[PDB]
Amino acid sequence: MSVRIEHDTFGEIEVPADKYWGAQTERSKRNFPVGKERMPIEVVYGFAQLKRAAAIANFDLGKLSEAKKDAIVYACDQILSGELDEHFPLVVWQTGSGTQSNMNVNEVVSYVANMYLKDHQSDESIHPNDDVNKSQSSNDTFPTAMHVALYQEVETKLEPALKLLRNTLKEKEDKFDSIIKIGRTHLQDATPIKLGQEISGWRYMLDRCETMLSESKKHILNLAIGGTAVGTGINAHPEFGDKVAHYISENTGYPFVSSENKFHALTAHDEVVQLHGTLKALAGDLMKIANDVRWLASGPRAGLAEISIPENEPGSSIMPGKVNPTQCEMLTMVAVQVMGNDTVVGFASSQGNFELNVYKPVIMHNTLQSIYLLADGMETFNNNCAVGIEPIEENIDNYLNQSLMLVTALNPHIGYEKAAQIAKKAHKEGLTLKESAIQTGYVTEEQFEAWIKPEDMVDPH
Amino acid sequence: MSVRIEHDTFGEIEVPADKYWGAQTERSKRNFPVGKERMPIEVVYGFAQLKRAAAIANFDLGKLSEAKKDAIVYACDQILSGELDEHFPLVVWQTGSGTQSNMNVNEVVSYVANMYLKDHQSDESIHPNDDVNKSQSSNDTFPTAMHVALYQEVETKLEPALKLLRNTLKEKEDKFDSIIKIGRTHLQDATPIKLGQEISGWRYMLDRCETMLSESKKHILNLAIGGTAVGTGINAHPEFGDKVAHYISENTGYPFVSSENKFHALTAHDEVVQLHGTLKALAGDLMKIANDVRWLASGPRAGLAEISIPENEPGSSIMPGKVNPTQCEMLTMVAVQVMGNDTVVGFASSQGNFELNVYKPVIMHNTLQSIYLLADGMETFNNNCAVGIEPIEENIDNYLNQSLMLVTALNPHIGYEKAAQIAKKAHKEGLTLKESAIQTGYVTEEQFEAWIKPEDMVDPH
Amino acid sequence: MSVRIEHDTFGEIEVPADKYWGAQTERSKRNFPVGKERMPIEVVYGFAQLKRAAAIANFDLGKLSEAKKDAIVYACDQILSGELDEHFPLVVWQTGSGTQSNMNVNEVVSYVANMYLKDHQSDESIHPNDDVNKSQSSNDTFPTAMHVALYQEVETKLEPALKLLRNTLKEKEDKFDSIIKIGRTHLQDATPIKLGQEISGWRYMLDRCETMLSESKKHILNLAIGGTAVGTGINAHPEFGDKVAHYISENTGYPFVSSENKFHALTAHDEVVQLHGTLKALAGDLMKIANDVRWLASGPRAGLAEISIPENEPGSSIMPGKVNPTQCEMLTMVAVQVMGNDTVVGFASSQGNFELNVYKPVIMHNTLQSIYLLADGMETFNNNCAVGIEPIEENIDNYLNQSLMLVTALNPHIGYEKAAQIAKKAHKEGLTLKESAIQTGYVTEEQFEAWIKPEDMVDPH
Amino acid sequence: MSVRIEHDTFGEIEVPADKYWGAQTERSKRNFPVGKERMPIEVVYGFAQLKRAAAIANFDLGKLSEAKKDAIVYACDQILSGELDEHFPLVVWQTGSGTQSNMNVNEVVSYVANMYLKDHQSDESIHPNDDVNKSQSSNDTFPTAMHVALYQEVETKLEPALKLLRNTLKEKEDKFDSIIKIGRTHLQDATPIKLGQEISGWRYMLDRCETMLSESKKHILNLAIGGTAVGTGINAHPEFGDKVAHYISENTGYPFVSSENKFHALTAHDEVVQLHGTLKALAGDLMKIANDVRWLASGPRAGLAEISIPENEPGSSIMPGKVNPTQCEMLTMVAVQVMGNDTVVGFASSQGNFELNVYKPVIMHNTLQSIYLLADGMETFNNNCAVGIEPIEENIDNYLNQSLMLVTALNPHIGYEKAAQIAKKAHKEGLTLKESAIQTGYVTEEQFEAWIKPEDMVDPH
Ligand SMILES: O=C(O)/C=C\C(=O)O
Ligand SMILES: O=C(O)/C=C\C(=O)O
Ligand SMILES: O=C(O)/C=C\C(=O)O
Ligand SMILES: O=C(O)/C=C\C(=O)O
Ligand SMILES: [Cl-]
Ligand SMILES: [Cl-]
Ligand SMILES: [Cl-]
Ligand SMILES: [Cl-]
Repeated sequence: MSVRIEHDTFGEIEVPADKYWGAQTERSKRNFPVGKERMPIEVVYGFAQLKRAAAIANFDLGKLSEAKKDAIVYACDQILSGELDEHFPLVVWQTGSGTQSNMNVNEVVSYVANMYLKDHQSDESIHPNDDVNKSQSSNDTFPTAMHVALYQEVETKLEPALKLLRNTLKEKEDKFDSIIKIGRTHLQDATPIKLGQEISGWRYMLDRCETMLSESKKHILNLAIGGTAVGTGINAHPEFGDKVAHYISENTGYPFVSSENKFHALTAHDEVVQLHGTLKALAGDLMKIANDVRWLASGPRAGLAEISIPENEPGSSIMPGKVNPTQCEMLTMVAVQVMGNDTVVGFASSQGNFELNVYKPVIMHNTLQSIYLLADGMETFNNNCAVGIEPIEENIDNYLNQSLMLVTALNPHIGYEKAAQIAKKAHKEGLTLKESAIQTGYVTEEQFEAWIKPEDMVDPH
Repeated sequence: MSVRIEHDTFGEIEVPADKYWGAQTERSKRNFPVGKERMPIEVVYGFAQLKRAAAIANFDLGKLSEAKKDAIVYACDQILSGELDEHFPLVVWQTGSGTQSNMNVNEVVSYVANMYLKDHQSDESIHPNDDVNKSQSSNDTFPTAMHVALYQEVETKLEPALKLLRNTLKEKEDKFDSIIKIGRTHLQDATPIKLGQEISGWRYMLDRCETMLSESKKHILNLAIGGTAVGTGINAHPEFGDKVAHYISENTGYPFVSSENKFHALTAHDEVVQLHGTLKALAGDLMKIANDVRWLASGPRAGLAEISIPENEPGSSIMPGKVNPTQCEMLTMVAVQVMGNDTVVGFASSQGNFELNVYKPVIMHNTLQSIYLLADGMETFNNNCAVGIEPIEENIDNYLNQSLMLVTALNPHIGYEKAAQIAKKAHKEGLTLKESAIQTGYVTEEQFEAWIKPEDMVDPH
Repeated sequence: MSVRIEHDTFGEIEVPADKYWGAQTERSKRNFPVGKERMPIEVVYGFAQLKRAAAIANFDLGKLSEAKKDAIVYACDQILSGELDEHFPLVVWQTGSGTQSNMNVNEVVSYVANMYLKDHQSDESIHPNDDVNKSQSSNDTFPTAMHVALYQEVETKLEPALKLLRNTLKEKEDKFDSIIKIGRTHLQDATPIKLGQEISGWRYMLDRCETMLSESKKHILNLAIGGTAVGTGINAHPEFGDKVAHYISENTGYPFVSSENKFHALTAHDEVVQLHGTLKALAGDLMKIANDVRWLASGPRAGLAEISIPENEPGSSIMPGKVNPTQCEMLTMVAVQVMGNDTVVGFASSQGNFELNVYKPVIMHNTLQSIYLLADGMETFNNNCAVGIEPIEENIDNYLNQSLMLVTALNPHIGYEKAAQIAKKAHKEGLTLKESAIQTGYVTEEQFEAWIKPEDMVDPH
Repeated sequence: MSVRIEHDTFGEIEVPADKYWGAQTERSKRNFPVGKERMPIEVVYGFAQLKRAAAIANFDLGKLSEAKKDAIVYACDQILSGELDEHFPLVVWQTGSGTQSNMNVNEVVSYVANMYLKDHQSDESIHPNDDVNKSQSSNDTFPTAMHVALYQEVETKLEPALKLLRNTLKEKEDKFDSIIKIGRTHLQDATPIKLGQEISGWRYMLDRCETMLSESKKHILNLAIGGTAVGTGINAHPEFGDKVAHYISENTGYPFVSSENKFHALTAHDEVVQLHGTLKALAGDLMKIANDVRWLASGPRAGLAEISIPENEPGSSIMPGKVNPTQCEMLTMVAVQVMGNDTVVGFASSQGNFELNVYKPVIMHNTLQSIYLLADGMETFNNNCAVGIEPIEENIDNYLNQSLMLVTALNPHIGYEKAAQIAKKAHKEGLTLKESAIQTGYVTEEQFEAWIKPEDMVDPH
């Protein structure tokens, strides 16, 4: 229960003895006791990449000592290895520049760095602002950390999950290509379609979002670092920003660059708005896919029952055949969350004033959440549902054999009028087209098997 | 690191030894590893009120023994006293009916209740479904918990915070009523207005939201309990729902009732959409208020600087006068979050099918978050900013004395043309209206003091 | 091609000879050539009610002669009778205060009024600003016209349409109360439900929205008239605003009042945000209802086919049975429009500054459109679909007789385990519950038709 | 007042004698009397491009006579030359596939084409379905017309207007580069910034949206034509779709292609969702630009007054200096409209079922409107405001001279402590930091004029 006494302009303040933040973080924590949404640790890691790269760049410019640079890099690598997650207690609902989380990283980095210097018997000392935040400002760091973290989240979470689900749907598309079912438009019976063709629509949806995500994610590589307070770059070396972007690229493997216009970099979030547009496009596609799956799996006796899906929750021995599509429900709830998150991001990006947009935490919070919700949603839906999508061939065959929508294939052989009578007769008398077409005398058994081939009704000719 | 082995139809599964949930919660936890948003503990407490009331109602109907009832009630009160929050690990992104969190409560309640029975040397045993979920269904419990939790959140968090901020603005309105400033419309100079009158606009915004919140929160008192699986009430006593609503009311002090139409109660969330409409109304109002405050406090030399706000973060000795309106920024970020949350809720309420809307967790998540973000946001903005709003009379007086918009008060005395000359001359020559009116010879110095009384320009006459 | 030459302080400008607006409307029209959305004529009528009432009120205050008042009233009644719709050409995308449409009404009224005075051989002349806009401002008139027009739109369009559709669903609910179908939750087969009971959920949705609409529409009765430029009421008689509200009430039969806080009245649109919350709630309900109808009508052979709906478009004689639910598609398209309109309104209401919110035209445009889209949508969906909803009892009877979800009723008679065997057997062997129950020897043919009463399975007992 | 009697399956129906549509359009018009939003004529022109190309392609395949092809092509070019706009009376709120507008084009084209054949003494006759709609379906035509119309609207309206406003802002950026003002962050005074630098942020926002619009508009070039009813291409030649896209490209000059996946092409609108994501990004950017402009223009005496904007509406001679930023208000209202439109589009794209998304009209309506509102908004704001943005140098110079934020440039010379004393003294005693620096004895006036150079404070060094 012990504490450490820190100091600032307002006086003495207790910090928990086992926590590495300083007086700024503790007063900021107390001054914004709002909500339940901690500032995402992913942006903290983005700050650590930035502070790591800044230490090296400042060293290169002869502005930071070797020992200090080594100690800051070490402390930054402590954060990035996930050893210090509990030393970042600030909420999303802080100041709109994200300054307090910037100084939270400055203080923790400095605390761990000074421990390094002492263990190595150094006379030097790290200070949060003069050293860890050197050449930086409260205003160009959080947008840099945000873009670093958002791009990494796309690369490490969203891309592999999109590819996982897409490859499964592609495989189902190829395996079920020979299965002919009855299409539905307006929810009404339509002409035949291969089950694999229907699945191919879901699959190409994911290909389209992948193409579009590659376009929009590229603009997130543009970093604000180097604009300092108002975008002019005052109090920074003319090479500092490019150097930092270079070292973040080195450490992450992603081709970050310093923005061509730092005034845009502080005042705009149109690049994140565009990215979130891709996320909403994917969300809507995933909702449509998930709805098709659960409708196709509906039943067992009063629904469509064209496919089965895996049962992951225990059912009832007295209710055999009931499988709730619970993975579809998760994915569609994720989908509507992304759509609401899209509202926030689009609004917040419009609300900038002069030299800075101060809505950056809420933008980071919503965009990141949309990324990992789509990522985890697709991965889980893939593993726990999509890989287990199987046709129920008996029900699909019955739909094909019982359908009246095949009758148009009789038109080249007996004419529009004779086919119409057959379709009307089958409708009124509850017959199949085969039963009707033979009882009218217009088509024989051999002719009907020769003239009506559903495998010739799912392609242009 | 010890574990307890539980079992279901899928086999044996390890539960952490110090955790009170059963095989269903543990399998559900593993099957939905999605996102970072745990199902809100507030809705767990709503479930605890429900399970508590249902134990008493079932006891009244002769369906539950006294010992089982007392043990379930005790277990529910353990949950409601905050002793068991760690035993509810499931995320928002689960089944769309919230079944899994229902069974999480059934298991934890059953676990604690059986401990009670054994500590009292009872031969009876509690079972999660047969006892804790007796007369209930997977489908009518979560909407009941949701409405219980949302209404309580309005009563305990949103209402007191709204009244706190509103009372403060009312006090500033009365204190600054005698302070005459220059209105602005289109951001252009306009006729005088009392500073208290401008604040009265903010205050009445909060009064209006309170009136509208009293109307919309009343519909959240309608509970689904008693409709069971599809709304028909099968497998429940005809009095069960009404008895449960009665006991929840007894235990909470809020006048809950069983819904007049259980089919609506399972399939619709229009009552929550209306409530969230009020929350969005408040959010937009608070954003406007917060923008007025930070614009009035802008400066110290290149802004409007009509007011001072308290400084909570440490400033700079080399930058005196700079106070960032950081509480305004927090409150506007909360405001735009609520607007996005409103998008989710409105969408999700439209997506029901047949006998059940299965978007309930995400609706609960967003609406609850909107309630406590507005509550915490208003409370903190009140304490850390609003109570410290003070006028800067020198700056306000200069705006009034330098304004050309007072010239219209000369019209009844010297005429429109005579006043127009004075206003045009003052604009061209950089004079005050007083200086211009004397150098034209149209008004004396004594007449100008008698004819231009700003305190007569802020009321109808 | 004839023109009339008007003039202002910019010079001479041609007005079409057959058009009654003046130089300012002509200049405003040329300065905002934006989009395709004319400022809605309904808000012009709101202005006409306002100018009419203002003329009488000013006459009562001894500020306007009787002949001028009579001529202005006449001109306003010309507008309200729909004789002058072509004299209002300005778009929504004008100034944010609606000033240009205010002066459009001032000029047309003045033009028609001077024709009246000349036709009655009067020597006086009406002026748009000095007479038609007397005691008013650019800023308090448009919000007044907006609230007048929106409330009337609720009364004359939305309320009759909501009652028409609600009464139809109520009638279907009563007629189809004896029809027992199979419920669906998560799209999976569930226990029985009366068709009327399922419809009763749609019906009660509309009752709920009617209750909530009566609450939110009441706040639209609060008018801004009397606040003038900034809310202080300067240049208006202290009784003017209340008198105007009184006479608008007299002429419309709606109980309008002058707002308690004119500063709120100019700067806030939270009352309209709340109203739009009701509209979005109704829109989401209508989407759910419309989706239920088209899914229930899906088929003829590969869907659910529980109901028929009227066919309004000619189909093909070669495709008998295909009826596209085109009215459902119209209603859901209207529904999503209302949800996007809700976004605009909530955003725009947050964006006010100081003494005036200047987003009033776009708020009017979106809110009015939502009202008449829901009104026309409900009316047409009622007339062209809802009234023709009919059950297909053969398909409904088959669902009920083929369902395994009735097996629960066997439990009190033979036990859980025997009933489970019957349900398992019926599932494996493709049997009905009756066929399975008699082949196991557990239930008699007479016992089955005595123990399984679906009419006893749709109520609590 | 004369009528022509047409007929269909339901009987005889009157079409106005001067209108060229047939019985199906007249019946569809009566059956959807919903709203006030006519189906945009732009999508009618997209249909005309499609019917033109389809006539040629069908002729190339030997499915259509030369004379029929020439007559259909002629009728289509009559539509595209704007001669027939009044013959398309159907509203947006029709069926969700757009079938009725498809048939509206089929009937008008057929009517005009038969007039051509009879004028050329031809015995052949055009039929709306068998000829004008040959090889097409109700379902793949409207998405083709939508993409054709949307892409053209981007090319002909949005792109030229974006470039106009951007080129203007670039010109102001270059002219005002030598003007040094005071930056604002959080609305608080900050370090200096060139006026041109601040404008460069606006300009680069438009560059960014141009880059992102080039990426997203490309996906709108993928057309559904060839998928026919369900995407399988049945009842169409395997080359038909590609031929149509080729001839639309020939006639428009835009590189349209037939979609790689027709099933996606009918069921998805993620390509339009992404495009509308760009439009919302631009809208948000334009709102920020417009707000900076009206805040910078605020005044004349109680605002910021750093710039002047042109006055387009006549003002009052008794209120000189009053210029309402009315073009800024227009542009921000357009901006929030685009944001609400984005909600509709994102929702509607998620709501497809199986082989067809039937939300296509509402998607077309909102996306087109967003395009032309931004286009007309940018063009008009450019012509009527942006081109006339001029600095008010005396006010900008006074901000720079009066600012305390320049003091940091004294640190390299006198140190942090002595500079802090100067800034503190200047703040307390209402001095310029020049007056304070000389009164402390720390800096000579020759030193101050040499050490403090704002032109060196707006770049890295
Ligand atoms: O962002 C901050 O808190 C520090 C300085 C400023 O940008 O005003
Ligand atoms: O959800 C459940 O666990 C059980 C039944 C149902 O709601 O279908
Ligand atoms: O809007 C007007 O026409 C006049 C004054 C103002 O409201 O700024
Ligand atoms: O819209 C039609 O032409 C009818 C059916 C379909 O093609 O889906
Ligand atoms: Cl009071
Ligand atoms: Cl009732
Ligand atoms: Cl009051
Ligand atoms: Cl250039």
